[PDB]
Formats: sequence, structure tokens, C-alpha cells
Amino acid sequence: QEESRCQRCISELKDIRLQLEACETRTVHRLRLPLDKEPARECAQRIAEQQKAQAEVEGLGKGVARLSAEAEKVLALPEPSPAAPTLRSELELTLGKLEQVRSLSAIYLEKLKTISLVIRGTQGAEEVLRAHEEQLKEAQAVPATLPELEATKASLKKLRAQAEAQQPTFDALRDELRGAQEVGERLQQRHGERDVEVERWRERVAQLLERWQAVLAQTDVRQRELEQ
Repeated sequence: QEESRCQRCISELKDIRLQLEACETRTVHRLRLPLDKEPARECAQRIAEQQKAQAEVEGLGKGVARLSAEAEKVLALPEPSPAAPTLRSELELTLGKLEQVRSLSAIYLEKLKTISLVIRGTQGAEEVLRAHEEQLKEAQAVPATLPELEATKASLKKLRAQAEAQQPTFDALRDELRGAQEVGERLQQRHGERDVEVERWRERVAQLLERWQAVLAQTDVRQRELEQ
């Protein structure tokens, strides 16, 4: 009539392990998807989504704890039970899967958060560089008068000071990209999944650095022209 607690526990353990495996596959499919053409917004949205995913996993973990307690109660009865090894085996598989899915959920969330810092940081650097690149372009004009020359020279002095002052911004950007790269590598090493996102932002950072270096270098050239 009523099935044994042993058989019911085996069934429930298999069921919850399937739900964990589904969380797992879901997460793999997400982390394989590169950001598209609105990376800031998409990344914030995906972070929110992954925080929930991670909470769903923790709810399953509480189910696993409940089934583990029940399993151990059954396994502790003194009577012979040829089913006991199956119950033990299924418990240990479910417990292992839980840890694996927890790990993966946490590292993917971490990957998203580090990428989000690089994205924010690069978009900030763009807006400052644009201002500086325009000031420099304006300083390229030939001044008409001796007084305009002095204004151009003053504009360049200002520009150099402003551009040099961005040192902290670019140091932090490089650190953030380093952070993002390291997370991706650990995901690769621990879960065998390549980092589909980091190359885009490595290139972004590299180009922005080069533009910053060029503002500094060409400001110095232009200042030197006007002195001699």
C-alpha cells in the first residue's frame, strides 16, 4: 500500500538532483552567451537574474538537507536492507551535485560582477578621453595672434595636467580587467568552460589606454612646437 520511506527517499533524491542538474545546464547556457550591444544594461540584468538563480539553488540545498536527514534515519534502522547501498549511493550523488551547482552559481555571479566593473570603467574613460581629444584637436589650430598663441599654450598646459590626472582611472581599469580575467580562468579550470566575454573588454581597455597615451604624447609634441 504505502511505499517504504527508503524507496520514497531514493525517488525524491533523484528528483531533486535532476532539478539541480537543470539549474546547472541553465547556468552553463547563460555563461556561454556573450553580452550584446548594450553591455552595461544587460550585465546588470544578468547579475540580478543570477542572484535569483543562486537563491533557487540554496532552496534546493535545504531540500537536500531534509532528504539527507530522512535518509540517515532510514539507514539507521537495525534491520537488514539490501536497498541501503542504493539509498547511500543516491544521497552521495545528490550531495555532490549540490556542491557542484553551488560552486558554478557563485563563480558565474562573480564573473558577471567583475565584468560589470570593467564595462562601467571603460564607458567612463571614453567620455573623459573624448573631452581631452577634442581639447587637443582645438589646440592644433594655428593661432592668429601672439595673445591667441598664449591662450593655446595655456589650453595645452591645462590639458596635460587633466590628462596626467587620469592615472588613477586607468590603473583601476587595468586592475579590474585583471580581476575579470582571473575569474574567467578559475571558471575554466574548475568547470571547464571558456570565457566568452573577456576578450571584448581586453581589447576595449587596450585601445582606451592607447588613446590616453596618445593624448599625452601629442599634447607634448604640440606644446613643443609652440615653444620653439
